[PDB]
Amino acid sequence: SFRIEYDTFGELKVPNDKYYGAQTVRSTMNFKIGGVTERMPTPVIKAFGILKRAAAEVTQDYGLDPKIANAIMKAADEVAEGKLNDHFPLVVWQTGSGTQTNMNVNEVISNRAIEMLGGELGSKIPVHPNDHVNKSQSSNDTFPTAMHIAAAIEVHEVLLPGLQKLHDALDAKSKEFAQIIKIGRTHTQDAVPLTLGQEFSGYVQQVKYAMTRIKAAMPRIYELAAGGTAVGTGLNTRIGFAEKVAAKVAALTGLPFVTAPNKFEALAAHDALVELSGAMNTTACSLMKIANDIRFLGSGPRSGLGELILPENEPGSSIMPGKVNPTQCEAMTMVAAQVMGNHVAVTVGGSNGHFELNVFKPMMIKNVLHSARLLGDASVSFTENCVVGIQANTERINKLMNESLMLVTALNPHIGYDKAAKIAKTAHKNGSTLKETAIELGYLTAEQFDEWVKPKDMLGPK
Amino acid sequence: SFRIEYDTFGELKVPNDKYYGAQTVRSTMNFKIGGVTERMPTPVIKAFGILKRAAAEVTQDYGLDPKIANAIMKAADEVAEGKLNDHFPLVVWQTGSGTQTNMNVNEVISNRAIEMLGGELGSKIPVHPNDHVNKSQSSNDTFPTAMHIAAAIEVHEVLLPGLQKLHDALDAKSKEFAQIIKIGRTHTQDAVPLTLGQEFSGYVQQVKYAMTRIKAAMPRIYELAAGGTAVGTGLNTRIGFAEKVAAKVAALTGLPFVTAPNKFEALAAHDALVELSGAMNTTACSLMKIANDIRFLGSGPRSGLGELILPENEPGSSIMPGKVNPTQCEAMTMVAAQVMGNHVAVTVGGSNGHFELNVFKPMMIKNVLHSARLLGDASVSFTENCVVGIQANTERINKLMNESLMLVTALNPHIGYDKAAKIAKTAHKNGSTLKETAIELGYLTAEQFDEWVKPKDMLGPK
Amino acid sequence: SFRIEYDTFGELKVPNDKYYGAQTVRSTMNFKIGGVTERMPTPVIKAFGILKRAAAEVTQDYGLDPKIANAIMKAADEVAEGKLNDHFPLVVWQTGSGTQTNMNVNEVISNRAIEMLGGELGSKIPVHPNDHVNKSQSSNDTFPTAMHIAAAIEVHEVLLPGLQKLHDALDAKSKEFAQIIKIGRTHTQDAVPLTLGQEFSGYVQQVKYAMTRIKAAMPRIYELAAGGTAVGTGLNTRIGFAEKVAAKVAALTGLPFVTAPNKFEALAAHDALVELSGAMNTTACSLMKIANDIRFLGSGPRSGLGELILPENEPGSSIMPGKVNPTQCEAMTMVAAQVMGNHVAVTVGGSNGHFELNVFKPMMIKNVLHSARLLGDASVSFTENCVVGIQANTERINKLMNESLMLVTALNPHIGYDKAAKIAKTAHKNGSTLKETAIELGYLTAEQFDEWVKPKDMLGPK
Amino acid sequence: SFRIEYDTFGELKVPNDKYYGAQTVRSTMNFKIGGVTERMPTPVIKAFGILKRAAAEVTQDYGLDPKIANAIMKAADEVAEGKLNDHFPLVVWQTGSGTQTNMNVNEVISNRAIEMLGGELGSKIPVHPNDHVNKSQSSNDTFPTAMHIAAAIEVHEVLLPGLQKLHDALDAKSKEFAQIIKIGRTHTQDAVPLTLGQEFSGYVQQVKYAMTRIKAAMPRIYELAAGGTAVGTGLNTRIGFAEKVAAKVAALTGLPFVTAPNKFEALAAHDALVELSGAMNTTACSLMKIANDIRFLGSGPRSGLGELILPENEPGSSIMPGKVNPTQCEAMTMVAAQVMGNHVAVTVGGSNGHFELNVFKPMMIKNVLHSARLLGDASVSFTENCVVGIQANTERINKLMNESLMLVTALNPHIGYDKAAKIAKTAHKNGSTLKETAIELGYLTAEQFDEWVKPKDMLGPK
Repeated sequence: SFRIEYDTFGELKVPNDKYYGAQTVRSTMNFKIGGVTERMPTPVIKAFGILKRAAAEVTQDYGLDPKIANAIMKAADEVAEGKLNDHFPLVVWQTGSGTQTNMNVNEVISNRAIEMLGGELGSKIPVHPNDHVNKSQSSNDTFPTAMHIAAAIEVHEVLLPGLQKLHDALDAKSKEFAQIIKIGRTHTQDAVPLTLGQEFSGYVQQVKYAMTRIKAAMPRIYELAAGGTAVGTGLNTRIGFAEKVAAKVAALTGLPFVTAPNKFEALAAHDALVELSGAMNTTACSLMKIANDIRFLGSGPRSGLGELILPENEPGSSIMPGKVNPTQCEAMTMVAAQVMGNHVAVTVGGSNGHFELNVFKPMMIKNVLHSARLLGDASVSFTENCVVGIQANTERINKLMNESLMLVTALNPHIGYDKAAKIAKTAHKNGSTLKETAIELGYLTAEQFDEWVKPKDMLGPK
Repeated sequence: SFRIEYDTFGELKVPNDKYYGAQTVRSTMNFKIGGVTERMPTPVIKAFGILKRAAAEVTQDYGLDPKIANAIMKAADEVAEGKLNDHFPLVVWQTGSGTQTNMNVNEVISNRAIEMLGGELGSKIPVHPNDHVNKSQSSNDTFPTAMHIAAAIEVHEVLLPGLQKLHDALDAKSKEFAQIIKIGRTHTQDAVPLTLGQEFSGYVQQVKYAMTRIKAAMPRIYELAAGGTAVGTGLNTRIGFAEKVAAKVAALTGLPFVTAPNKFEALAAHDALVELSGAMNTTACSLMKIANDIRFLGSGPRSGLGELILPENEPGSSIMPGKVNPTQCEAMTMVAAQVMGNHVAVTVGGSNGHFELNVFKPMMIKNVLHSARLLGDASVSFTENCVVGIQANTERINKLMNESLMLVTALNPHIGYDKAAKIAKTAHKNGSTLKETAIELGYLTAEQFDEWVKPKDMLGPK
Repeated sequence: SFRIEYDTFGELKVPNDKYYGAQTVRSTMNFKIGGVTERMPTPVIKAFGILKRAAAEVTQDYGLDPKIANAIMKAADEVAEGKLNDHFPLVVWQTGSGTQTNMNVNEVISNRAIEMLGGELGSKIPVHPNDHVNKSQSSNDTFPTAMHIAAAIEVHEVLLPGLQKLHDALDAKSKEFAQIIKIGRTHTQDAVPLTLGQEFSGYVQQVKYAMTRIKAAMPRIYELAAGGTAVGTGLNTRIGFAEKVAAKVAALTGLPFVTAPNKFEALAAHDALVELSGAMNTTACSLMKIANDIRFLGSGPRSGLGELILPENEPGSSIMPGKVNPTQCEAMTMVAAQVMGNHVAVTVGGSNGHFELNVFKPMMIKNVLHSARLLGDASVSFTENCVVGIQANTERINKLMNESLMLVTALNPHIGYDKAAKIAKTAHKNGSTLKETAIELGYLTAEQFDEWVKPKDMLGPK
Repeated sequence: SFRIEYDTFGELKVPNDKYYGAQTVRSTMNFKIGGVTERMPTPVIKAFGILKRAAAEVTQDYGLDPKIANAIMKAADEVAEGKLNDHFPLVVWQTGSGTQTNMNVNEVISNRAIEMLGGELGSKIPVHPNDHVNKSQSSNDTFPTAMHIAAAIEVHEVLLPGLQKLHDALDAKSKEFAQIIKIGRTHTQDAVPLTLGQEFSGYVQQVKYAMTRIKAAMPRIYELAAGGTAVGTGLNTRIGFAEKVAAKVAALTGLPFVTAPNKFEALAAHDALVELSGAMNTTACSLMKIANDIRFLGSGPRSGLGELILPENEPGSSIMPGKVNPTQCEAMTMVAAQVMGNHVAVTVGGSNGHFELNVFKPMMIKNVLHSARLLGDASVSFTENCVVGIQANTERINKLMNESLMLVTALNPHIGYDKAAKIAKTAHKNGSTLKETAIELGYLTAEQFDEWVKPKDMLGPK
C-alpha cells in the first residue's frame, strides 16, 4: 500500500509504512548512485535527531507551539535513538550540502510527530517539515552541525575506546615479555639485543600517542555551525539562537559542544574534518607498523622468524602443526590502507570549497566516519582475537640467541677486538655458534664465555 | 529455528534458512569490522558463482561425479545470477586472501547442491565444500580470479556504458551549441572568444579518452590466476586445468578471459587492479573538470557567470526565479574526489605484497568496484538529470559579448593599435561598451564597428 | 686536483677542495639517483651541525680532549650556519636510515677541524670522524634527531611566520572591507548578502586555526632519538647522554627539545612527521580555498565575478585594460596540491617501518621540509604580492547589488510574499532590476523601495 | 656587474653574464618560493629549446628573416643541449600556465642570438624575444607542448631504459636460480615449495608489464598543444603551423609527436600527464614489492630468512661477518613511496582545470618528471649495485628445506595421512626434522624417505 504525495515535478507514490515524504522519494530517483552500501551513515541520521531535538526546544522560546514542539522532540528522540533507521534511504552521493538528508529528516520527524498527534501522514498538518521542524535552520548549517556531532560521538564511543583496549593489551604483553631477550633487527639485519617487552613498549607508545593525536584534533570538531543559516550571517534567526542550540546539544550528548566563533569558516570549509582525518591517518601508519611487525614476528613455523605464536582464528590442519595465518594482522593492515585512501578523499573535498559553502560535506563525513568505525572496530578485533593470546616462542628465541653472531662484541674487553672478529668470521664460515668456535680456537674456556657474554647486560647504557 | 554445526573452536548455531555453514558463522564473529556497509561486494560473490561453475565443469574430467558436479553447477549459477545474495554476510575486512568468502561460497554452493539432491543441510553429504566445490582450488588463486571477473564485468556493464552515455550527451550539446560565440576564460580572466560547442567538444574528448584509458587498462584484468593454487606452482592440480578454467569462464561471460602467463605475478601482486584504478583516477580528474566547469558556467542568476541554464532537480521557490543549484555537478565532483582516495587505498594495498601472496585482496577489489560503480552510476545520473537538459543563456552570452573588452583587437588593422587601446582604456574607465566609446571619440562610425568587429571571424587560425 | 683516501674497498679520489672523505665519495658512486635537486635538504645538514656541536660539548665529560672538542664545535658551527653546504653531495635516495649523510657530516666536520688544527685533510689526525665527531652516537639515532631539529626550526622560522603574515594581511583587509556588502554565493548560486569583511574573516579564521593545528602537531617533534643508539636500548652510550645532548640542543636553538621517553617508538617509527605533515595537509586545504576564492572573486574584468581588483605585478598589455591574471593565487594553489601529494609520500614511508628501525627517514623529512618551505614562502609571496594590495571594486559590487534578485524578500512584510514573487519573476523575465519592476507594476514608490530594501539590515541575527 | 633593462614597471638590473632579461628578473622578484631546488626542471628547459628551434624553422614561411631564424635556431639548439642551464632561475611555483618560463626561454634565446649576431645584450636588436622567438606562439600553448616533449624524452631515455636493465637482470637471476628449491611463504607462513627462479620470474613479469603500462600511457603524451594559441581556437596563428611544428619536433626528436586533435582538451586539462603518472604509480607498487621481498630474503645472517646474499657496497665491520644492510632496496622503496605521493600531487592539479586553461602546469610536469627520473635512476642503481650480484645461500636454503614441516604430505600415499600427521606433530613438538622423526617412530627407512620425499616433484601440475 502507498499514499500519494506531490512535488513540483509530478506525483509520487510513498509507501504507507514509511515516514519520509515526496522530497525523499524524488531524491531516491534523482540520485541512483552506488546502491545501499552508499546510504548516508546512520551516525549522521542520529546526529540530526539530536540536532532537531535541540532546535525544536530552543524555537519554543520564539513562539513555536509546545504541543507541536514536544511532538517534534519526541520524534527527534526516536531518530537519535536509532528507532527509525529504515526511513532514510538516501545515499552519500547527493547534493554537496546534504540538503536531501536534511529534508529526509524533516519529513520523517514531521510525519512521525503528526502520527503522535493523531494526524494524517503526508499532510504537513499540524507539523510542517520546513516551517516547524526546520524552523530557523538551513541545510547549510545543520548538516555541518550533524557532521561534527556524529564525528565527536563516534570518536568517543568507538574509536578511542577501541584504541584504549589495544593499548592496554599491548601494555600487558610488554610487561609479560619484559624478561625475554631477543635479537633486534635494523634494516632487517641482525642487530644488538632488546627485550620483547621493550619492542612491545614501542607499540604501546604509538597507540598512546595515537589517542593523544585524535584528542588534539577534537577541539574544533566541538564547534557547531548551527546558527549561520544560509551563508553564515545568521539571517532569519534570533540573537542567542546559535549559543542556545549548542548548549542544548552539549547537554543532550554530554560532550563540550560550542558554537563556532566564525560561522563563515564553519560553512565554507570543513578543515576540522581534514584535521581529524589526518590524526586517523597517523593512527593508521602506527597500526600498520604494529600489525605488520607482529605478522612477521609470527612468521614460520620454520622458514620465518618464529618469535611469536599467534592465536588460531582459522581451522588449523592436523598435518600442518604450528602453521597459523595472522588473520587479524591482515584485517588491520587492510583497514590502515583504507584509512589512508579515505584521508586523501577527505583532503580533496576539504580543499574544494567555493565562497560561502563547501559542497562536499556528505563524502567528507562519510570517509571520516568510515575510518573511525574501521579503526575502532579493527582495534577491538585485533586485541581480542590476536594480541591478548600472543605467546613468545622462548625456545626458538633463546636458540637463535645462542646461534647469533651479534653478541661477539661482549668479548672485546677480555680477548681483544681482533680475536673477537676471528671467532665471528670463523663461526660464520663454519656455520657453528660463537661459543663452540671460541673454544675450538683456544681463545677461552666454556666457563669464561658464560661469564663474559651476558645478554642481560647489553640492554641499556652504562 | 537453527541447526547445529561445529568447527575446531566450538559449536555454532546456523540459521536453518541460510545456506552458509560453521566457517561463515565463525567469520561473522571474528571479523566484526564496520557493519553491513562493509559486506563483500555482490559482484565478487557473483564472480565466484561463475568461477565455481567453470571449475566444477572442468574437474568432471578428473573423476568428479556428474550427479554431484551438475548440482554444483546449478547452485553456482544461482550465486552468479544473484539469487543467493542473502547468504553472504562477511565483510571486506577479513583475511587478505579472501579465504573466508571462498569458504562462504563453498559452504553455500554445497548446502544448496545438497538441497537439490535431497540431502541434509550442514552435513557435507553428498556435496563436500572443500573436496568437491573447492576441488583443485585455493583461496589464493580463486579470489584473484573472482576479483578480475568482477572488475571486467563491472567495467563493461556499468562503467563504460555510463561514460558512453555522458559522451553522447556532451557531443549532442557541443553540436547544439556550435554557433553560440562566448568569451573564453584563461586564469579565470576574460580572453578571446570560442564557441560554447568548442568548449563542450573538449569535454567530449576527455570522456572519449577516459573510455580509451579504461579499455587500455583491461588486457591484464583478463588474465586469471586460477590454476596457481597456493603459491603459483599449480601443485595438486592437472596440466591444462588453468587453461580450461579460463576458457570456460570466457565462454560463460562472453569476455576474452585468459590464464595468467605467470601465476606468481598473479598471486603475489595485483598491479592490474592498480592499473585499472589509475585509469579511473584519470577519469575522475576529467569528470571533476567537466562538472566543475558546468557548475560555474551555470552560476547566477545575476552574480555569477550565467552562461548555462541547468535543469531543476530540487523544488525551485516561486520568489527565487532563475536560481538552480547544480545538484548533479555536486554528486559527480564528490564521486570524483572519492575515486581519488580509493585509488590511493588501492595503491597502498598493491604495494604491500609479501613473497608469494599479496594479502590485501578484498580491500583492493572493493575500492576498484566502488570507483567503477560510482563513476558509471554518476555518469548516467549526470547525463539524464543535467547534461541533456542544459540550455544556453544566449541573451546573457550575447550581452556580455557586446560588453566585453576582449574584441578590441579586431580594430587593429583599421584604426591602429594605439587608437584601439584608447577605446579600451576609455570604455574600461567609463564602464561603457567598445562601440559606444569608439563612436563618442570619433574614431569610427557605428556601421564601421559592425563591419570590422566580427567575432565569427575570431574562432580559428588564418 | 684530488687527494687519495682509503676505505676497506680500496682507493678513492677526493677533491682537494672538499672536506668530505672516502665514505662520502663511496656513497656518491652507489647512489646516483636524481641529481643535484635531490641532494639532502640543507636544513637537515644545518641540524646535523647543531647536533654534532651539542654532542661534542657533552662528550668532553667522557674524556674527549678539549682542544679537539673545541675544533669539532667550531667546525660544527660552520655547518649549522650554512657555510659548508658545498661539501654535502649526497641525495635523499640513500640508506633509509640516513647513515651516509651522518658519515658525510662526520667527515666534513673532522676535516674542517683538522684544517683548523693545522693537520692534513683526510688523515683523521687529530680529529677522527667516528671516534670523536660521532662519539657516543649511533648511525641510527642521529639522523632522526637531525630531522626533528630541522623540522622544528623550519616550522618556527619559515612556516608559522609566513602563515602569521598571511593571517595579519587577511585580517587587515577583513576590516577594510567590513562595510562593503556583496551578494553571497552558495553552490555558486546567488545567495543572501554578506560583507567582504565577513567573507574575509572566514579566511582569517582558517589561517589562525592552521597555525594552531601546526603548533598542536609539534610536541612530539621536540622528542629526540639521540641516545637510543642502534636499536633503542642505548647500548654503548653513556647514562645521561640522551638527556644532556637534548638539553644542549634546546639551549642552542631556543626550542623545547627533550629526549624521547621511548626510544623504540622513536627509531622504529616517525609518526610525529606524519602528524606534522597532516597539519600542513590541513593548512593546504585552507590555503586552496582562500587562494581559489580570491582567484574567482578577481575574475573579469567583465565576464567574471569582478568583486576584487588584484595587484598587477607582471606586465600587462596597454590594449588589455583591467586584465590581471591572479598569478600569486596560482603559485599558492599549486603549492597546496604539492603539499597534499607530499603528505601521501610521508604517509607511505611512515607506515613501512620494520621492527626496530623505520628506514624511510630521508624521504620522510624531505617531504616534510619541502611542504613547510613551500607553504611558508608561498604565504609570504601571496601576502606581499597580492593580499595587502587587494582592492574592492565597489562600483561593480554596488551595481550587482542593485541588479540582484535576492533582496526581493525585504518587500514581503510591506507588500506580501505574493506580490514580491511577482516582481522577482518579472524582473527575471524582462532582465531588469527589482526596483524598476516594482515601480512599473505600481506596487510601491521609488522612495518606498529605498526605505524597505536596506541590505545593511540583512547581515546578521535580530 | 649588471646591465639595465626596462619593462613597463621600471628599471631592473640584469647581470651582464646572464642571457635572460627584464621579464625574467621581474619573475624572480615576485616568485621567491622554495629556492634553487625548486627551479624549473632542466628537461622542460631543453624541451623548450627543441620547440623554439622547431617554431623558428617553420615561421620562416611567415617572413621570418633567415639570418635571424638561423641565429634563433642555433641558440635554441644550445638550450636543448643543456648548455645554457644557468640562465634559467625561475621556480616551478610561478604562473600556473608557465608563461614566465616561456618568457625566460624567449629572452635567453634572443640575447644569445643577439650575441651571435654581434648585437647588444638586452637591446632586442636584431632578435626580439616575442616578435621573433615567440612568433606564431601563445603564452598558453607553448608550455604544455614543452612538458609533453620533456615527458616523452624522459620516458624513452631514462625511465624505460632503466626498467629494461632491471627486467633483464632479474630475468638472468631467474634462470641462474631455476633449480634452487626453497620454501614458499603465504601470509608469511611456511607454504609448499617453489624455486627462486620461479619467484624471481614473477618479479620479471611485473617489470615487463610495468614497461608495457608506461608505453600504453604514452599515445596522448605525443599530442602537442602548439597551435591552440590563447584558448584553443588557434586565433592569431597560421593555418598549418600546428601540424608543421609538431612534425618538426617529431623529426628533431625521433618520437611520434603529432598535433592535438582537440586543442581545448589539450589546454584545459592535462589528463595525459595524470595517465602517465598513474602508469608510474603502478610501476612503484611493483618495485616496492620486488625491492621489499629481496630486502627480507636477504635478512639475516642468522635471525632472518637468509635465502639471498646481497652485494656489499658500503663498509662492513670486520667484527660483523655476514651483516649486509640492503641499502639499494631502501633507496628503491623510498623512491616508490615518493612516486605515489607525486601521483596525488599530479592528480590534484589535473583535476583543478578552469574553463579554457588548466593553470597547474608547472607542478604537474615537475612531479611527472621527478617520478620518471627517480624510477629510472633507481632501477639502474638497484640493478647494477644489487640485482646482478645477488647470490643464493644454497647451504642455508638446503638446511631449511630439510628442516621444513611442509614436505610431510609426500608421505601420504606411502604411509597414509594419519601417519604423516603423526610425524609432523612430533617433529614440531620435539623440534626435529621430518626424516629424523619418521625414523624413530619406525614408519619408514632413511632410504625410503629420500625416495618418497622429492621436492623436485612438487614444483608444478601433473
